[PDB]
Amino acid sequence: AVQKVVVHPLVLLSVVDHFNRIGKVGNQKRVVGVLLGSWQKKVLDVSNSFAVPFDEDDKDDSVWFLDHDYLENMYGMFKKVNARERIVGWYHTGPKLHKNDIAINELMKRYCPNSVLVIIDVKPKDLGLPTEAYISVEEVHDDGTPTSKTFEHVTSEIGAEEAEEVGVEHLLRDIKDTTVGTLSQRITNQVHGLKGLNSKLLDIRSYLEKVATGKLPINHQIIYQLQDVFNLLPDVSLQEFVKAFYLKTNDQMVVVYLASLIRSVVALHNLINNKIANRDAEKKEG
Amino acid sequence: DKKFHGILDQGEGVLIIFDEPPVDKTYEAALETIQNMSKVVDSLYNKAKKLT
Amino acid sequence: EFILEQMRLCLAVKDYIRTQIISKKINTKFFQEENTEKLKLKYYNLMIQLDQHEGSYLSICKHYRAIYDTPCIQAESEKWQQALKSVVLYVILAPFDNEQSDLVHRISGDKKLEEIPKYKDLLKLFTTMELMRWSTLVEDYGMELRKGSLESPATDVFGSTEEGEKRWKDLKNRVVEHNIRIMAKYYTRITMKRMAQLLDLSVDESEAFLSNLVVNKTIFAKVDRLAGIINFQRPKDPNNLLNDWSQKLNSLMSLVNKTTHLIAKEEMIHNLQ
Amino acid sequence: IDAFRLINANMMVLGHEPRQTTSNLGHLNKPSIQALIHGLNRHYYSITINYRKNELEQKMLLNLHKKSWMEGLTLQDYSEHCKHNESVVKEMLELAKNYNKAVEEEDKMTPEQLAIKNVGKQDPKRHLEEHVDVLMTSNIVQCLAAMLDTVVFK
Amino acid sequence: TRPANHRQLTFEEIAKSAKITVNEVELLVMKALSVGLVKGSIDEVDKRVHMTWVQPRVLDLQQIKGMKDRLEFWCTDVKSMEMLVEHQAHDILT
Repeated sequence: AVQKVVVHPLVLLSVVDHFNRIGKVGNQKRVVGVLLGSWQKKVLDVSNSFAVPFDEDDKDDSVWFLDHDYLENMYGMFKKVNARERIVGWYHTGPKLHKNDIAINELMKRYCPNSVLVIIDVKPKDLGLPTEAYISVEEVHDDGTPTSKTFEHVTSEIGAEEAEEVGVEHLLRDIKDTTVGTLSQRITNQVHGLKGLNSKLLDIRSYLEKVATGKLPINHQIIYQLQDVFNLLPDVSLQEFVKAFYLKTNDQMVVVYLASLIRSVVALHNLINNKIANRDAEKKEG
Repeated sequence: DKKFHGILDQGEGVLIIFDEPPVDKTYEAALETIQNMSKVVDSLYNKAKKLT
Repeated sequence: EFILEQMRLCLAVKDYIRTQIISKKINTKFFQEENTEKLKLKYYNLMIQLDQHEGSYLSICKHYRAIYDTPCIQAESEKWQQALKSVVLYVILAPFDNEQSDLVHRISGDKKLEEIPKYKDLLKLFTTMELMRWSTLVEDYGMELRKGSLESPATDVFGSTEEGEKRWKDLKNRVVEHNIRIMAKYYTRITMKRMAQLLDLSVDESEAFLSNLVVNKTIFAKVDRLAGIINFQRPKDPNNLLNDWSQKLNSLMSLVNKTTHLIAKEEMIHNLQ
Repeated sequence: IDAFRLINANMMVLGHEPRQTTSNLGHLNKPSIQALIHGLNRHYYSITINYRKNELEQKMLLNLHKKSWMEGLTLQDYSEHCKHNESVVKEMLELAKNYNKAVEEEDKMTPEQLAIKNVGKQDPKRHLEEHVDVLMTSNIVQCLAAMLDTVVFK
Repeated sequence: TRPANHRQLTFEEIAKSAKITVNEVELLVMKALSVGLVKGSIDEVDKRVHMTWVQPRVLDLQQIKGMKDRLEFWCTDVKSMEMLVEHQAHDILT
């Protein structure tokens, strides 16, 4: 039902400053808050948020609290200052998918029908995007029971806005890998994307940690997809995969030869334009 | 007369019929650029060779 | 009511060229059936004679469903049994179309059409896999179009021998044709004897069948008449090899994208706390 | 973000010059003429600012703004890459005929006249080296990205 | 069972392992394509079929060793080809 989400740097910092102002608790606190925004054309948007006060003790870790007075009054104020802005879901600070986030969403599903969660990062390091959003889905199957409200990660990206790009790009002033020739492709995906495939390669290796030592569920629903991977290994370099490849490379390097052919003539014409600027200046000035 | 193309065998009358335009648009359009640029370099004598 | 009369007089002269005009006066004049249970139906009973004759086996679609529409007929069930006969003898007769391929789902999903046990199987024939030629078909259904209380539009099949000839033929496309469809779907390359054995007729008649459809270019095929090695859907494809290869790349990276976030929660429902 | 604050009109009536500059930090930015039309220095005063940055936010905006996911590991419309490559070269021919047109008025009237004069009609030079770069970066990226997958994928 | 080397079988082999005659195996495999457990193509004259996609099945703790081994050198393929990119493409962007 939900295609993808749109996340802003304003809400992205707006989790972090609240994490700092609760940062004196030290021991353990997840930053749960109410996620605000819209969605149009089945495209989820997130523009604003705040953070509900929340405490949780480790023993009997099913005792959570949301001050709904703090929900209703501050959301009433935000509706009042912006009737266009509304609720869109919730979020938590999300290191590693805490357990109460199976029924936080059930606790506040009466506000948003697709009451979405967002997992963020407070210790920023990866080789990808540390922004996450699941969705609540329940599907009774033939290998479990009824209540099967598991979470499914809808794809996510950081969306931009003409309002925020000006101030954000002012807030960099530091380093910016522009001048897109070939280098931007070569580095954002030919260097970086292969290491993107490194981690997705490594994740099923981390699952493969169940041969005789790991947890109890063996296969059932993990091996049809991997069976479709090794089924979906591509064609080897023998049949006709060579011939059309040499065909179209044999067509592409023609155009490359044309452009490289003309470029030197351009610089040659400019050198003529410089020697006319030399020879009729040395005698004229002296 | 090239309205139809194929072959005609003489021993028993076989017509192998085949058709594909392989590539026509590319190499000639990249080709006549070259003979433009050759004329350009010929013009570069008359601002370069005689001049300096 | 007056202006719908004289089209029977034009059909007494067999004037299609006027009958469609004066009926084209009244095809927009609908929404008077709500007090006439039969007079709207009398408009339709002259619309067969415009359409049953020449080739209009798809113009009788909305005719036959339109005379299924009328809520008086439902309480004269045996005269309505031949409305169940009418609602099947033209969806099939109609040549292949997307309108046919969802029209089978329009007539399908009916609780009361399957009261005829034959014709649920008759619609089951054209949706599914290969159809029993014709001679093994007429052994199973050529006689049920004579016996029973439903027999009267099947006598509109049988009795008038030229309409008979058109429907023995008005099936001749369909099945002789159906096989050709899934032959083109599944058969990369076949000989000019196995297909003709699957058609139970001559190789010459088989070539006449494979001629008028590829000059219709509704089935693309490149036949042979020295080794008989005929085939289906054979271009050279300098593009779609590596193109569909790249499609397998995209589906591959999406596929490894699928399992990756699925594993982590499965670790979290065993090794969280 | 020129933030201000009032200065005393009482002290303006006194004619006493306020704010007692003890540091070379105030008169660094130069005021706008529109603020000089307004109050500016008769009713208030200017304030210099800066921006409080850390490490923690700078990385988590830098790595989180425009990251292409797996895009360069695609093939970019494998029928139409070469077709678009034709679709530039075809008019690049006649633009090269303009490059066989514009050279031939050199050794002529004072090329600043060739600067004032080319303001109505396009030059083949800049327009040409545009398309050379476009075809270049269009082709080389699809060329290499076509070839990593042959090794990485079997 | 058949590897991705070929995974192409013949009607003689179908008539051997299913002991059903030559003029029924085509109806059998067209029925299999109509159900859609398998996805492939049918050649008649060479009596072979290019079966491509199979219905996925289940397996024990032994086949994950083979999928482990096929994962294993597929890791260092990505390592090996990516090291050319890091080494050769180093001077473009530090």
